[PDB]
Amino acid sequence: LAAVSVDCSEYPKPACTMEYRPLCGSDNKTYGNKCNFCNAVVESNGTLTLSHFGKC
Amino acid sequence: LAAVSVDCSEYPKPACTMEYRPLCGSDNKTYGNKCNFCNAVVESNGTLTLSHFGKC
Repeated sequence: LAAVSVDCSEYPKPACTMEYRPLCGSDNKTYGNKCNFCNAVVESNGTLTLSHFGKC
Repeated sequence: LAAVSVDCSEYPKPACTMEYRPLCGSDNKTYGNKCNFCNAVVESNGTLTLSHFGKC
């Protein structure tokens, strides 16, 4: 429909610095920040997606 | 599928200024603007999403 999304295209970033803004993956883990989230979302291939913004 | 989305990643913004562009959350409330929407979308953890662009 409409949605509220994270863009992960220009990830993975080897080096990247990121207040504190966590995410909560499919997996029920709280991803520190977006660079933590979207890299693992590439190194996951499919078995990670965003269950929501914030901590779990 | 395809969708028309709002990116909330680099929220919450403590200070932020935002014409007038409302959103309409899951909850059937009209969120003044995007900074109003995406902060509450973090401080909601999951129980807020976008039902559509515009006022309700």
